[PDB]
Amino acid sequence: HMQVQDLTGAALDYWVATAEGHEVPRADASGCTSIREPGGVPTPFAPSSSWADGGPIVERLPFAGFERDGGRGAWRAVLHTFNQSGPTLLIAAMRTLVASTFGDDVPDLDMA
Amino acid sequence: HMQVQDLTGAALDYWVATAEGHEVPRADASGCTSIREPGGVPTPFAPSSSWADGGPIVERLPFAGFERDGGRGAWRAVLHTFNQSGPTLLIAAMRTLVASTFGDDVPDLDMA
Repeated sequence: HMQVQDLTGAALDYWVATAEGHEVPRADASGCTSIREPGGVPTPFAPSSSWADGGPIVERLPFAGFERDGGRGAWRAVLHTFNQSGPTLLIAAMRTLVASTFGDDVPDLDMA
Repeated sequence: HMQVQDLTGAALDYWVATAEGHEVPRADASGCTSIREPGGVPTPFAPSSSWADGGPIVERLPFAGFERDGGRGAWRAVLHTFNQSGPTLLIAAMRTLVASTFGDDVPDLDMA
């Protein structure tokens, strides 16, 4: 198993694709790819680092709050109330998402 | 004058370009454009609606918090502590930014 709090990069992206019901998600050293839209094609998916991907999730999912004391350092996301932290807003958000879907731990398949 | 709380779209984008020290910012019905990087060219800038533009600002500026009660409805951003609300996370963030730079009101130049 893998501690969600320690999850990052394409591995975290992969688990967000999974929690989001994406088809054929996979992850590589180069990045995570998935099929978001049924009858689609594999497209890059980096919600933990690309605002274009993580942004819309943050607005859509029931996130209720984000906080970074003194406007500096780590962020801590809250959802509807299931919670986790990270160095970035996206990372904290994504880990919180994954955690509320799969808990503190996540299976360790090879993602390719 | 224009109430910042009522500021939206390319008008809000324009005032974010301004608060951010962008060169030759302007706004049109089609969008806001600016020169972010000295010795640059006019590029679209929609931090209030595009995650790619607003995202990095949110992470960089000293935002200390965001909250949307019950993970639904309006958002309220907090900075370092200068505060305003909006229907989206980006809008709330951007208005908060503009407000701490220029206050509750903003001049009304034609933006082109």
